[PDB]
Amino acid sequence: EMEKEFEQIDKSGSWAAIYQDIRHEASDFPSRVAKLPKNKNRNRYRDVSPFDHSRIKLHQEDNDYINASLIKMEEAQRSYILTQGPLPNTVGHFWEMVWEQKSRGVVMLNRVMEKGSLKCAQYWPQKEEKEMIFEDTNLKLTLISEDIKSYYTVRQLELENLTTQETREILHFHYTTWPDFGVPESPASFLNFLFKVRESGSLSPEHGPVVVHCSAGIGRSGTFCLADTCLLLMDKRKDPSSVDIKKVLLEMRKFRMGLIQTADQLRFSYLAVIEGAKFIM
Repeated sequence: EMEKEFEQIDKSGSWAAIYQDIRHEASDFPSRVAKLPKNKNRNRYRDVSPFDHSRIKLHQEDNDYINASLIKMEEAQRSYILTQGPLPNTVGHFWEMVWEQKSRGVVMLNRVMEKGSLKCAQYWPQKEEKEMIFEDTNLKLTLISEDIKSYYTVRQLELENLTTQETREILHFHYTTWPDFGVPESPASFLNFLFKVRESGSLSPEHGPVVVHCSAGIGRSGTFCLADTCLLLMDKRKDPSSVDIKKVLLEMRKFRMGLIQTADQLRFSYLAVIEGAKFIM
């Protein structure tokens, strides 16, 4: 059981060691499309690339590339799109992807500014009366409502395909309190946030995959997917303690490189799953 494995690694201070074994066992697949010279300005970080096999393709004949991966968890029956925080020049691609994949929710785990630098473009409207038009992808986005809470904000957005005049409601879940350094002290507000996204229906199979991002789409984004998938597997299985976090993480790393960036994020992921298991048992 992971609770005992937690005490062991913690008492022995072995987190950096476990983390390095995960790094060494992780899959390595080609990312040729990401490295094409025509795609250099579509990537926020030169060392964070989607694998070719799991990359999301845009349905635009010109250039189909976005820094985004489909993570398919077959046993849990959950999919996720993990992506980088959009760049000034990829905001239109981001919303085209949301439209094409039939996503109902966007999960944002970063602030636009952290450590005095921009981690993400402002890709949604700040006021009801000031909608955004993406001329490159023929989409209009309107803020419908905004509910600001202590630890997160939920926004209802309307996305309109200007080509077909179809409209969809998108939910934006913005976790606003992840600290600039390290991880939250307690996983309580992160679990509350994760249950709110679940309650919305955004993670349900009647919709396209949820879009999850931070700045690179691998660290905080990884922690979100890892916790959700592990808690779902503990519901589904005859023996809940058959769930090995390390194995789940390695299965997810087949789909996008580098998920969980530090030994602190790994420790935090264990704590979130262990605590979340109390609310699920």
